[PDB]
Amino acid sequence: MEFVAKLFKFFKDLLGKFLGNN
Amino acid sequence: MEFVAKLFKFFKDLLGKFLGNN
Amino acid sequence: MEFVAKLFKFFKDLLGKFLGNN
Amino acid sequence: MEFVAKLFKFFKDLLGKFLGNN
Amino acid sequence: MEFVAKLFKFFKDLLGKFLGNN
Amino acid sequence: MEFVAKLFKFFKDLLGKFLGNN
Amino acid sequence: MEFVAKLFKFFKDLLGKFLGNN
Amino acid sequence: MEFVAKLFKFFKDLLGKFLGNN
Amino acid sequence: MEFVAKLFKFFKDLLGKFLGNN
Amino acid sequence: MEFVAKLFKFFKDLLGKFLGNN
Amino acid sequence: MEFVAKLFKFFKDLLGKFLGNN
Amino acid sequence: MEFVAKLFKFFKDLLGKFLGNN
Amino acid sequence: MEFVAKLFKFFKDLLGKFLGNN
Amino acid sequence: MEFVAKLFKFFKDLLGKFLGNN
Amino acid sequence: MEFVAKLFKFFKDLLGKFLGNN
Amino acid sequence: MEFVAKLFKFFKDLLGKFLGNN
Amino acid sequence: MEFVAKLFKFFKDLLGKFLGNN
Amino acid sequence: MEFVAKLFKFFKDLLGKFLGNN
Amino acid sequence: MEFVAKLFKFFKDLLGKFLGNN
Amino acid sequence: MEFVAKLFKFFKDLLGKFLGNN
Repeated sequence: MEFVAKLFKFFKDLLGKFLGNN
Repeated sequence: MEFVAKLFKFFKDLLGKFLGNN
Repeated sequence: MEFVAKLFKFFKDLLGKFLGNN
Repeated sequence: MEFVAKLFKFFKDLLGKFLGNN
Repeated sequence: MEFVAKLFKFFKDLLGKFLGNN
Repeated sequence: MEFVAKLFKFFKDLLGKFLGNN
Repeated sequence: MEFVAKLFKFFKDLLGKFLGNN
Repeated sequence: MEFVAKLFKFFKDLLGKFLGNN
Repeated sequence: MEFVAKLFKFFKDLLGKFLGNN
Repeated sequence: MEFVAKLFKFFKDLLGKFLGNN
Repeated sequence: MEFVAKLFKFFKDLLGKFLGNN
Repeated sequence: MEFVAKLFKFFKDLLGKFLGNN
Repeated sequence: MEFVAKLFKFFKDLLGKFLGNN
Repeated sequence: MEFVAKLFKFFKDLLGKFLGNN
Repeated sequence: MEFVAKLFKFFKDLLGKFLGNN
Repeated sequence: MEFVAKLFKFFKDLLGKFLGNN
Repeated sequence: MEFVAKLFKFFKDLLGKFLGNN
Repeated sequence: MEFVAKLFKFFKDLLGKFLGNN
Repeated sequence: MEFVAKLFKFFKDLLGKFLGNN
Repeated sequence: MEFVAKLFKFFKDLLGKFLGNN
């Protein structure tokens, strides 16, 4: 995955962990 | 369950214990 | 359930517990 | 259900609980 | 239902609950 | 169980012990 | 996906997580 | 999709999420 | 779709979302 | 895995350990 | 403010936020 | 603030946070 | 603060932390 | 502080530690 | 500036950058 | 700045960097 | 400090030690 | 700075480094 | 600095070292 | 310094040693 795609996936993943919704 | 759903279930459960109506 | 739907279900459920009418 | 429809259903439901007529 | 139709249905429904005539 | 779920289960369990209703 | 498309998908995804509607 | 088309789709999508009507 | 056609479709779509009549 | 991907995996993993949700 | 007045103010306020014109 | 007024303020506040316009 | 007011403040505060806008 | 207020403060505090924004 | 005014300013600004005539 | 205003400023700024005309 | 307050302080303190941010 | 503002500043800064025009 | 701000500063700093332009 | 800040400083420092540019 390109850098920008990694970064967006990372933020989305962390928020999913915080909200319990991954 | 997501965080918000857990939180609502928790409050509902405690109130049910206090009112004897779970 | 989406956030807003959870919130409304939560309030409706608590009121039902308080009024003994769930 | 859309937001506005949820909101109206919510208010209608609560009033039904208060009046014992859901 | 469109917004305006929802709004009218909502008010009609609440009045029906208040008057016991839904 | 995730942390938040453990915490809610813990509080619910203790209250059940205090009220004799687990 | 191109940069602009990634960015829009990212914002849409985060909002979906916040509103519980992805 | 071209830039302008992406932008319009993005705004339409976000509004749909906010109104619960996508 | 050409720019002007996109723009008109966009405004029409948003208004339809706001009025619940798309 | 490249550096940036490692870093994101690391942070995601630690948060999962802290929240008990890996 | 009475219920109906609140409701109208609420919808007017939200639309103002969506259109950036409050 | 009464319940209904709180609820409307809450939704208005959240939307303001999402749109960056509180 | 009453329960409902606490709950709304809590959700508003968390969203502010997530969006970096408290 | 009452139980519910403690609980909300706790979650808000932990999130602030995770996001580095207390 | 309201949403529609922002949008028009945005498109006008971009075209000015492309044509070198802002 | 509100979200939509940020987004437009961002795109305008990037294009200015690409065209060397900020 | 009451039990629940101790427990929350404990978890907050440990997380602060793990993140180096007490 | 709020999250969205940080993100836009970040992308703008990186592009400025790549183009030698910060 | 909050987590997200640290992360962006980190990436910006590393790129500056790689390009010799900090 | 908090953990995350240490980690970023560490990586930045090592890269500076490798590139001879601390």
